[PDB]
Order: sequence, then C-alpha cells, then structure tokens
Amino acid sequence: YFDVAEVEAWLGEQELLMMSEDKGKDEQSTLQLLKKHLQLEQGVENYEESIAQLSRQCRARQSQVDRLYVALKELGEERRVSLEQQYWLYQLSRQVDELEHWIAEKEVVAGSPELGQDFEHVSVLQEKFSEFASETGTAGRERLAAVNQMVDELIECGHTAAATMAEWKDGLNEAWAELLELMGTRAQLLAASRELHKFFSDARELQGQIEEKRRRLPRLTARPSASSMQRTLRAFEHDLQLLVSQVRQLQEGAAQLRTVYAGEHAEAIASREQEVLQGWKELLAACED
Amino acid sequence: FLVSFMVDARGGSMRGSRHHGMRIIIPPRKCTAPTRITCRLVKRHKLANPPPMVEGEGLASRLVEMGPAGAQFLGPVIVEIPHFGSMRGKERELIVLRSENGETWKEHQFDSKNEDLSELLNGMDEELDSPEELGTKRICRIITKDFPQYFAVVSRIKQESNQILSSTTVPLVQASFPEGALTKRIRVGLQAQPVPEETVKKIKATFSPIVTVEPRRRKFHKPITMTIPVPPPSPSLRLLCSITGGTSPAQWEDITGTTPLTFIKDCVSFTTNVSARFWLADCHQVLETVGLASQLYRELICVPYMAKFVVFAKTSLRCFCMTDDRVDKTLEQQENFEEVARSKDIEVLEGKPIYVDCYGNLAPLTQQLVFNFYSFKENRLPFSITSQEPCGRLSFLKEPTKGLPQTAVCNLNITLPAHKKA
Repeated sequence: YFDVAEVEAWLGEQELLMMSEDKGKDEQSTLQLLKKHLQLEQGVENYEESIAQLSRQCRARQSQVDRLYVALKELGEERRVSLEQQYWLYQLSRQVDELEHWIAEKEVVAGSPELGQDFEHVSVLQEKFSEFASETGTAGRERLAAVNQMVDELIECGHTAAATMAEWKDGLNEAWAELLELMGTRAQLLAASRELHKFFSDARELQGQIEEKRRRLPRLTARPSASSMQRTLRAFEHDLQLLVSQVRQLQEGAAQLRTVYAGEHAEAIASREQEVLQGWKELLAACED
Repeated sequence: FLVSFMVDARGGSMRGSRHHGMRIIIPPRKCTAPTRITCRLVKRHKLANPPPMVEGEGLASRLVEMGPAGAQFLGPVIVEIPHFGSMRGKERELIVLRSENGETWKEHQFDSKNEDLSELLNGMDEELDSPEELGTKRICRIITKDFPQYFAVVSRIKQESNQILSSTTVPLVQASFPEGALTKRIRVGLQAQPVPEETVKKIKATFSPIVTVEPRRRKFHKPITMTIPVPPPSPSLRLLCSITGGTSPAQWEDITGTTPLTFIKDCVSFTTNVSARFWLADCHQVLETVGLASQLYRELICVPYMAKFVVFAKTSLRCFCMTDDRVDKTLEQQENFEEVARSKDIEVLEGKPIYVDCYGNLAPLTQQLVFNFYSFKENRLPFSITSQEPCGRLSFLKEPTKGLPQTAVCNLNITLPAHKKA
C-alpha cells in the first residue's frame, strides 16, 4: 500500500497539472505552453517504466488504477490537440487579416482614377500600371493558394471552427477575383485615355505642321533664285502628299474614336477634328494660287 | 462580371456572374464615356442608416451599391436586380428606394416606360418576356438615367395612390376624401391587407381586411369617408384603430363608441378625421378584442419570402433554408457532403421558426426540432444519423399537435449515400 499512497498521488497531481483552464492567450503563448504539454506527455510516458514495479508488486484496486494511465494519456492525446488547434487558429487568423490588408493596399492602387493630362505621361502610367498587373496578379495567386491550402489542411484535420475558415476562404477568394477584375477594368480605362490623348497630340502636331506650311508659302514665293525655285516647290509637294497619308490616319482615327465616346466628349472630338480639317482647307486653298 | 466592368458608348448587355438575375444594360449612345459600372449587393448588417421600413413593409433584395456615384446617362438604362420577396399576386408590390449618398432615402421613379425605343436597335434586345414574367422570376426592373449611390427594393402592400380612392386589391374598400378637406392637393395612398381565415385558426373570433391610408397621422380637415368589408361570423362587432405613424409599430384600441358605423351590403361606411390603421373584429367578447387582435397582427406583419430549401448529407445531415447564397457551398463540398434535395421556391415567414418531421429510412438520433428562418441569412440545421428500407423523405411544417392535421410546408425525398455506417 506504499503503491496506492504514492503512485495514485503522483497521478493525482499529474491530472491537475495537465487539466487546465488556460487554452492559450496569444500566438506565441499557445506555443510556449504546448512545449510544456509535450514535456508533461513525455513524463507520463516515462512513467511507463516505473509501473513495472507496481505491476510486479500487485501481481505476486488494481483494476481501478490500470485505467488511469490510459485516461491521463487520452487526456494528453486530447489537450495536445486542443493546444495545437489554438495555435493554428491564431496563425490562420493572422494570415487572413494580413492578406485582407494586402488586397486592401493593392485595391487602392487599382481604384485610382488618374488618367493624366497629356499623352506622353498617361502612356507612362500605362506601363507603371501594367507592371503592377503582373506583380500583384502572380504574387496574389501565390498568397491566395498558400492561405487556401492553410484552410483545406485545417479542414481535413477537423478543427473546431472550420466553418469560419470556409467563409474566410470565400471571403478571400471572392475579393481576390474581384481584384483581378478591377485591374482588368482599370487597364481598359487607361487604353482609352491613351488613344484619346494620341488623337489630341496628333492634332497638336498636325495643326502645327499645317500652320507652318500655310505660313511658309509667302516665303516660297519671295532674296530668291530660279534654280532652287521649281525644285523647292516640287519638294513641298512631296511633303504635302505624305501629310495626306498622315491625316488619312487622323480622320480614320477620329471615326473609331467618336463611336466610343458620347455627348460633351463626342461634341469636343467634333470641334477638335473640325478645327484641324478647317486648317486643311485654309492651306489647301492657298496652295492652288 | 462579378462586381464591375468598363463600357463605352457602344453599349453593354452585362449580366452578373455572382448573383443570378443581376443584369445591367447600357444601350448604345447612353454612357457618358467608357466607365466603370458596378453593382454589389452589400450585406444589410454591414451598412448603417439603412432605408427605413414600416410595419408590414419588407426588404426584397439586399442593397445595391452602384458603380458610378453620379453618372448621368443620356438615354435610360436598366438594372435588373433579383429579389426574394413573396408577391402573393398583387397582394403586395415592390417600391424602389434610392439614396444619393447613403444618408437621405427617397423613392425612385421614371414617368415614361417604353420597350422598343430605350434599346435603340440593340441587337440582343431580350426584353425579359412580359412584366408578368418578371413578377414570376422574382426580378425587379429598375430603370434610371442616372445612377444613385444606393438602391433598395422593398415589398409593401399595394398602396393605390392619387392626389376618390378605392383599393386595387379589394374593391369593397372604397375610401374617398370629400371636397375641400386637404390644404394642398397632395398624393395620398390606400393600402388594403386582407386576412386568410386559414391563419385566423392560429388564434375563434373573426376579422376583416386591415385598411390603411398611407399619409399617416395627418389630420383631415373635413371628415373622410371609409368603406371596409366585414368579417364573416363565429354588441358583437368592434372596430379598431391605430394612429401611430411611420417607423414605429402601431397599437390598437376599440373605438366603436366614437365612430358611427354605417351599414351597406357586405361592408361598413364611416367617417374619421385622421389618417390611420382601421380593422374590424366581430366577436362577442370585447376585452379580448384588443389583444386577440395584436396577437394576430404580429403574424400578419411578418415579411414573406420565396426561399429555397436544400438538404445536405454526408455519412450525417445538415439542413438549410436559404436564398441568394452561392449554390456551390464551399464548406460542405469540402467536408465531402452531397446536396440530396434542393426544393422549389416556397413562401416562408421571416421570423416564424420552421419545424421538421421525418417520414423516412431511419429516425433522428434521440425533443422536437426547429430553426428560425430569417431573410438573407444562412440557416443551420444539423442532424445526427428493419434495415430493409433504402431511402426516406422528410418534410418541413409551420405547425408542430397530432390533434388535427396542420399540413406541411415542403415534402422532400432523401437517400443516404452510405459509404460507411455509424
């Protein structure tokens, strides 16, 4: 009866230590508490090499205590799983929150509406975005897949709060494909702001090429010489016959352009191209006489 | 699309990938420019100052944040939003709110409605069948030429409105304002909610339509006539009224003495001077007619919804009542479950708990079981499951009793997959 007084007492204090009302406070708590749980479990398992003295003493109340080792190592094989859970929860949560804030931070860049003030630099913004398209696209695919499979692992385990992890999975994957879409919109918006500007600047270079021509004709009739008279005139004709090839692409651009826009915008495209064709007439008439 | 898409003045015919029904249409030459159009059904809980509802009015869909807060279209455009409000064949209607900035809530309306002209030779015109077809498909067509920041869809009662007024639901409910009783010739509406006898069984003593005049708690300068049809049978007759207005719920009281009760075949004409809730009750005990009304009233004000009933199983059951959720439920398809029965669309009571009985292969483990249906929430009902019988059918009922048969709501037939036992 030294047995039922000393060993029953040892398992008496073993039960109290292992059983606990602390499941784990923060992420790095559960961990440095679970370490302690694996110490306690190995100490219970290393009390299997002291129950051969009790078995020998009894064999040469026994059914009461024969169960208590399998019960304190089933309480071990349960509260090990509870602490594992409470860590993995804190991990998955932190990954989710941080990932939401990544979708968050990148969302702002997508949703920005700056479509420039001129061709050159909106044509920059085109690139400065399309890079972010890939960086975000692929890097997201990654972070998504990693977190997704974090959940699917915790599911197949059979975590207590998996349901929440499911609606977290949807809550992420949805907002993700939303992001993808959003970038695909932004992209197109930029493409249009581009073509629109390309038009505008093409006007600013044609109205200028022509407003040069019509100005430089008086110079080409007046100082002078006969041997560089016909040659100069024929060369100007060589120019104008390429200016027409350019403006065919100008009118032919304006047409496809009007069809995309409407109202104040289309009414302004009208006045721009009407203005430049009017410059065409005011050169065209001069070059007859 | 899922939430957004860009569109130019070539016009776009875009349906919503995520929520079946959703469909924005922008006809050609109607968008200001290429623009980001959006249409997201935000959760009711997430928002603040949600559009105010009254006693008996009901939220049909979620709220729908739109893509351009202030876009002003040249033409008109359509937003088909799908709802789940029970319509009950004109016993209820759908009024469409709009908030410009999610603080101020106004009704939204367009005076002119046309089919062939709004589309402007749109190739896939695809007007969705007839308007009745929309009413059957639980679609609400909103037509605007400028996108307000937030729409609501709402199921009121029919409130036929003018600025003489008889109800489009029940015609023996003619309530006409007399000459010169209103200072400003203002719109006024007449609502007419009947009562099914079938539900009078719930809690004996009879009732008439619940008549209401929409501009409430506003005194009428010259007495205003009323006509209400009478209940059938079981002083005997008491008339009730509540004067409370708008957001707050009403309260009832007997006012037989203060009102002269003129009789005409099938109904009752009388005067009041205040716009309020009127309701009749023939029964020969008067002290109860207040509370026996407000017990019944509680039942009538609940909102109806055409909900789907789906049962998921995996050897072992999880039962669901839902609307507007993605069908491919991730939680269950991952836990390896099988949708064993997805039922037709069924009017259920946003509040009233719904019961389940089992007429099947095996009984439930080990009290009766119930789960309260709410609108736009997922509704969990988990389970625990002669060996000759392969399959079984379970059914859902609004009444629990075994004295009289209170017929059920939904009969569904199930089949365990039986990859193992338990």
